[PDB]
This record gives sequence, C-alpha cells and structure tokens, in this order.
Amino acid sequence: NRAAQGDITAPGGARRLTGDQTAALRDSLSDKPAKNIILLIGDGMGDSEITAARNYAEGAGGFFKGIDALPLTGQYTHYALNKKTGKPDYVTASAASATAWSTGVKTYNGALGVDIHEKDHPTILEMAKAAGLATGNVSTAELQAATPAALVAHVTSSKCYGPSATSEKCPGNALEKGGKGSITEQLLNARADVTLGGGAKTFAETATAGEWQGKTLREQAQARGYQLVSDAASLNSVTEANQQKPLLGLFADGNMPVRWLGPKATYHGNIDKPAVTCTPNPQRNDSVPTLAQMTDKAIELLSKNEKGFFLQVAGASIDAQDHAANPCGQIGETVDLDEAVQRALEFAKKEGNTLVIVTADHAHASQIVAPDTKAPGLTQALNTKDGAVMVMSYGNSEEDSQEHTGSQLRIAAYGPHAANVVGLTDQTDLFYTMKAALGLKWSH
Amino acid sequence: ENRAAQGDITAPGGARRLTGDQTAALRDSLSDKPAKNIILLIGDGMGDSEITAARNYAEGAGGFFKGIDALPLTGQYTHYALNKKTGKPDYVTASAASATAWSTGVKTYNGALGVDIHEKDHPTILEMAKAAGLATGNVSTAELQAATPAALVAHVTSSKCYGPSATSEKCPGNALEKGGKGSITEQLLNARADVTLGGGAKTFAETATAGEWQGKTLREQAQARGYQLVSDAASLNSVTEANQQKPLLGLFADGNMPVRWLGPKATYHGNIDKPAVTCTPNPQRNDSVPTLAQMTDKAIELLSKNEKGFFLQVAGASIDAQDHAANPCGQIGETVDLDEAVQRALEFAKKEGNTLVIVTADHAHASQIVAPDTKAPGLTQALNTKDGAVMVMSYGNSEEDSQEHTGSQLRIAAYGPHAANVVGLTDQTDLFYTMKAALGLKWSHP
Ligand SMILES: [Zn+2]
Ligand SMILES: [Zn+2]
Ligand SMILES: [Zn+2]
Ligand SMILES: [Zn+2]
Ligand SMILES: [Zn+2]
Ligand SMILES: [Zn+2]
Ligand SMILES: [Zn+2]
Repeated sequence: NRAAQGDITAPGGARRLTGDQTAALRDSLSDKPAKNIILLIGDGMGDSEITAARNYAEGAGGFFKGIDALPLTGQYTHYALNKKTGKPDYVTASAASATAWSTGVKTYNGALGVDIHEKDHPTILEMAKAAGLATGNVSTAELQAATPAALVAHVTSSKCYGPSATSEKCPGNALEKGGKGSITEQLLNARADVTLGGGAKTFAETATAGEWQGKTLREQAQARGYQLVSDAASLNSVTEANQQKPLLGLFADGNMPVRWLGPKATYHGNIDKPAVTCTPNPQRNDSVPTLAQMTDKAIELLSKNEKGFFLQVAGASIDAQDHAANPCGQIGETVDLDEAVQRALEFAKKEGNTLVIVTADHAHASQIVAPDTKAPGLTQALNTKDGAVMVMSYGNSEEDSQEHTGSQLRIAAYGPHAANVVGLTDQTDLFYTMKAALGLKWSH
Repeated sequence: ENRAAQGDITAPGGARRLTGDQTAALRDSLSDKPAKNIILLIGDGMGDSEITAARNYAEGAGGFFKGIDALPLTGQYTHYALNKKTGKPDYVTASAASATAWSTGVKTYNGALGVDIHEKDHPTILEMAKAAGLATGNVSTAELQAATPAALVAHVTSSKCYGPSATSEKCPGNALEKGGKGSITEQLLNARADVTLGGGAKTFAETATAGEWQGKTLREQAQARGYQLVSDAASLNSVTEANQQKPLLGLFADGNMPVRWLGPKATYHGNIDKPAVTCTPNPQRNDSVPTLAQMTDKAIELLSKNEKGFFLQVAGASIDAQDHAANPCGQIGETVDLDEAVQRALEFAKKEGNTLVIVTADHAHASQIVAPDTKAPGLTQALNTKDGAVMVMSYGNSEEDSQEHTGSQLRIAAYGPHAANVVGLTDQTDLFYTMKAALGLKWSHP
C-alpha cells in the first residue's frame, strides 16, 4: 500500500512509505521465468492522466490498488519514425507505438505490424501461439484499432479495418491482390484463443476473395469454429476457449461506451462553468462487460493452458476521451483500467510465475493546472474525492481533437523479469523483455 | 551503465536501450548500508516532458543523458501542496511549498517556506545534517533567496520575504525587529551552511533594521560573521577550506544567473509561421559566471574534507524560469546544464561508494512535445534537433506572460545507499524521510 500515512497537514502524514524498501525490493527481483504475461495498456495514459484520475477518484494522497501497486517502475520512450527519412518522429500514433512493443521494431505513424520498409514482423502474440501458449487480446475499443490489432495484423495503414478500406488504402495487403488481408481478416487468421472488444461493424463487411468470399467476416468466423459472444451474460456462459473453439467477443459496433459522463472541457470552462462532478454514463447498458470483467474471464479461460499464456488488455477509451477533452470520460476509463490491473495482480500474486506490466503507448494532452488558470485552450474544474477543486487543461490543438504528447512515461511491472522496466528504457525493449521472460524464439 | 539506442533505430532491436537482463544489475544496485553523503539534484519544473524535450534536442531521441538518465533506481512521486485555509490538497504546487515538503517532510501551502499550514517552523534536512556534524552545501543557478535553496535555511510565511524590507511588510511575524527569526537572507546567514553558492546578491545590499548587525548591509554582516565571499569562477576556484570557522558564500549574479542558451520565445503558431530554431550560446553569459557543474564540483571537493560526511543540494532553477518564459532553448540549455552537474555527482558517488545521489524536480511544468504540423491555441516553436529532425514544443496553459506549473507526478531517480526508497509511487515528503534515514539523522532544531 502507497496511500498517505495519515494527516497530510502534519509532519509525515503525507508519506506513502512505512519504512525502508531495500529488503522488499530485493525480494521483488526474480531471474526465474514467467509462465504467463498480463500486459495492460492505458492508451494515452501518461503520468498526467494517472495523477488527474488518482486526484479525482482516490484523492491526492490516494492510491490506485491496481495502477500504483506495481513495485518496479521506470520511464520509457515511445517516439516513432518518419517513413521517408527513418529519423525519429517525437510524437507517436497509437499504431506505430503498439507495433514497437509487440514486434520490437520502430515504425512510421500509420503502420501496423510493419516497419518503415513495410516489411512485416512477428508479434509477441504470434510467437507465444507458436510455443503452445494460450493467447488473449482484450480491448474496450474496436478490435481493428491500433492496440489489439498490432498483435494480429500487418498493414501499411492502420485505417485498413475491413476489405473495403484495405483494397483502397493498402492495395499491397488486400487479399484479392495477394496480400494477407484487412486487419479483421488477419485477426481471424491469427486465431487468438480469446479476443474481446468492440468493432462489430467491420465484421458486417463481406470478403472480396479467399476461402470465405461473399460471406460476412462474422459468418467467416462462425464457419472457422469461433464462439461469438456479444454481451456479459453470454461471455460468462463460455467454459472453454482454445484453438478448436476460439472465443470472439463483440460488445459494440465501434468503441464500447465510456463508463463516466461529464461535459466537454471549454474555453475558460474552469472560470465560466461550475465545478463538475462525474456521473455514471446512463447510455451504457449493464449488459456491456467492463474491462475488468473481460480481463477476469480471459484470465480464467487462458490459465487452463498448462504451458502458459500471453494476455494483452487495452484501456483504449482513455485516449479517445483525452482527444475529446472530456475529463470525466478520461478519468472514468483510467478507473476502468485500474479495476482490470487489480484483477491481473490478484491473479499474479496467487499464481507466482506471472509477469504483470502496466504502461501506455504515448502521453496525451490533459494537464493538471491551478484552479485560477486563464488558459487559451479548453479547461474544466472538477470536484475531487478530497472535496477540493482540480482544474484540467487541453491546450495543444485548435482542431476538434486534442493531440498526443511525446513525453517519456511510466512503465510499471510485477513478477518474473519485472526488473527490466526499471530505469530508462524504450517501448521496443518491452518486446524483448516479454520474449525473454516467456523464453520465446523468433517464429512466423 | 549506458541506456542509449543499440544501433539502427529502424532495424529490429536497434532502438533498445537494454543489452540484456537487468535483474542481477538491479540486485547489485540495492544497498541497505548507510549513506555517508547525499547529493540531491533538483531540476526546477523538470517534469518527464522537460527531460524528454531536452534529450530529444541535445542527444537525439535514442540518445542518453550521461547524468540524468544514468541513475538505476527510478519511480514517480507526487508533489501536491495544501490549501492554507482548508488543509485540503492543492494539486499544483509552487516551488517553495514543494521545496519545504522534501526538506522538512511536512506539506505546506503555496507561499510558505520552511513552515507548515499553521505557520509553524520545522527543522530542515540541512539543519539536522549540520546538527550531527556533517558538512552542508546549498548550490543554485538562481537567487539564493528563491524557493529551492531557501527551503533549506529559512522559515517564512511568504517566499517573497527575501530581505528585511519585504519581510517587515509581508511576514510581520518573521521580521527581526518584531521578534521573528528574520528574512530569508538573515536566516540563511544564521543557518551557516559550509558552502552556499548562487545568485541573489542584490538582497545582500539591504541593511538590517534590528539585531546584532543593525545598520550594516547583509553583505557586511556575512563578512563580520567570518564568511568567505566569492563572486566569479576565478575566486570560487581560489577557495581551499569551507568549514564552520570560514564558511563560503558565492554570489554570482544580482538576481538569477544568465541562462547558457539563447533562442527566441515560443509564439502563437510559431511552429507554422516562424522558421525552425537552432539554439545558440547566450552572448549575455560571461565565462566568469560558474556553471552548475563547476559549482557542484567545488562544493563536492570542499564538503568531502568532512570525515563524518556531508549533505549537498544542487538546484537547476532556471529550467522553471525558461519554461515560465516559454523559451525552449533556455529551458533545454538549463536541463543540459543540470545534466553536467548530475554527471559530477555520480562521478564522485561511484568512486566514494557510500554516496546517495538523487535527481528529481519540485513539480511538473507547461512545455509539451507535439507533432510538427500542430495548430495549437498557445505558444509553439519548431526546433532542429541532434537527430536532424524537427521537434515542436508547445505552451498552452496560460494567456498571461508566464506559463504555469502542472500537477502531474514526475520521475525521481537515485543511485547509492537507500536508493530503493525512490522506486514505485512515493510522495515528495517521503524524500525527506528517505534522506534522514540514509544519513541516520535525528530530529533537532537549534
Ligand atoms: Zn494511443
Ligand atoms: Zn504475422
Ligand atoms: Zn490517440
Ligand atoms: Zn519550482
Ligand atoms: Zn530552522
Ligand atoms: Zn574539478
Ligand atoms: Zn515556477
């Protein structure tokens, strides 16, 4: 536990440490191999997003029982490359960054599972599947979006969701042109044991060529022996997920609804509008499973594999709400991810050979600023758990979308080989850290 | 020891900063043994964004700070202050409340220096190290009366109480002539650190209204209390002792010492409407003005002579000043200036073996690294980095002439004995207790 000791106004009352950490940190360090890996990604969850969400939901002296409970921490760099020059591009897109940790190769903004030469590389999910391990891919967003897709697809443009967009924007990857296919076609080919998220609308599209030509991708999946679940009741009813009966969960047309509702940040919002208190999103049906609910069922099904498993969990709507300059939606998705991190650690502590990693693909726009601030961008005053006002600001874009930032950010880990996230590392080091931990070998 | 990119950042594994497994090396970095010395280096407003922007510019994205990034044990720490009336958190701290938190282990309100929300003074880590017979050093690139060096030697209810003039008016409770301990400078001279180096010479021109050295300038008071006064690099070098008999006071500027790099101020649509900038040495900085590393190196040399040990604090204060000024070049230049000082500290620590070196910031700041094409509402600028690529920096949290601090948790890094105590999530106040325990210091207030 790293919460404040007691009276934050008294000497020592704000301390998060109870004593010396040397002995406990020594015991946290293991050279032994990981049987399983649980990688949790908060999309755009920079140190600012963690602090804003803790300050709001848990109080400044508060503590995330998930996100902040990982003992070994560091900062890692996530710059992408300029496709023409091969030089760094200091602000990565979600796809170039997801490619970096899933393949250990940097790439250009737009690329998914391919380097700057458009050459595809095997992913940590593919290599784990090759070694006989169970594979899980869970996201709160569309399964075709950057984070879940980087594990199962190789396309020259991250916009190549289905056959329609692929033929037009990735002619080289289009199935009817000799290519591996759209992100969804490649996802179905990849055959992860557990795939849960949104992006049901692309499964409505039909294949232009191949073995399941003229049938919807939804129909292709059914014909290929997949289990299709669309709500929390049916997801719960699943008892097995393997290579014979793989599980595909489609819980939204696009992105699954955000858990918290609040207004969008506005120009002088902290001055001109009242302090906001986040409310549960009423449009969200209770039948839509949460990230922790999906994480928990994935963990359950994947741990039946005696050789081990690799699971990736993506709190993708953190980024979406940061883009939308919506502090409530953004904080809500950080809280949603914290619940999933808690499930992962609960499991890891009990199992003993599970490496849990919690990080982000890049930093984002949101900043915590003084309540009195007169900023040129979009702002909002929020009423936190402390009973004090916090002002959040979005001042890096005049367009309707707030943008990613290139700041290095927190990488945290628990379990075997977790020492490899401490100090300064690169997003690509994460790939090799995972590969080594599971004792995987290059395969495609 | 090195965390630069392996080779070809475009090739698989070429961008890796790791050469192998880090478990064994991190096990060896962990020491339960006590620290003979501590070197605390503070980059004022040096959030993770400031570290990245500087590295990207000066060393390349796959680059590495031989100082700042060479500390093996790392974590994130929280630096919120308190609202004086409610005692509730104030999510964005000023420099003085944050400096008070790590130097006393007590949170305080924005304005306070060395005092809690009740205006009650608490002993500082410098005071306790001095009480146990250790040598004490306080080095900064800005005014010695400013937040970071001041939090170690003064207790005032307003950080603006530099000299007797401002104190009588804004801190009547602390004013010497009203029974108080005095202005920041009066308290600094009383604190008698063995080594004090920085700016803020103009306040030493003021005379005391009351006390033992009434009617004499604070500069004359220092001389009368056996201090050594140095004002340039040549004189700093000429110093040989620095103890309680002959303490050293270095005043290298009237106010803040000039920044090392010159670049234009960020402007509205600067990345679009103005050419990419390349930072140039500041022509207003004389070579006679000592650098942070030069001051750090002489302080380490003089304090080392103490057989019982020493406590040294080093403040790269102008990082904040240039972030406030939305000047990417000045800001990056001062992060580079601090990296040189961190290098001196580690060079020393690695050789000595019992020195705990800590590198952190008092709070985060405004600057953000954004896409080159960005159309931002605030102030922006395009910069030509070591990579031969353009980096755009943005300042979008203030319409006023000063960019503001941010409340994001930030990096804390450490090397040496008890360095494990910065790993994971901690509080700025945990740093005080980490340093107290490492040196085996006991609560004392002379
Ligand atoms: Zn992203
Ligand atoms: Zn593949
Ligand atoms: Zn995004
Ligand atoms: Zn500051
Ligand atoms: Zn005192
Ligand atoms: Zn020297
Ligand atoms: Zn400041």
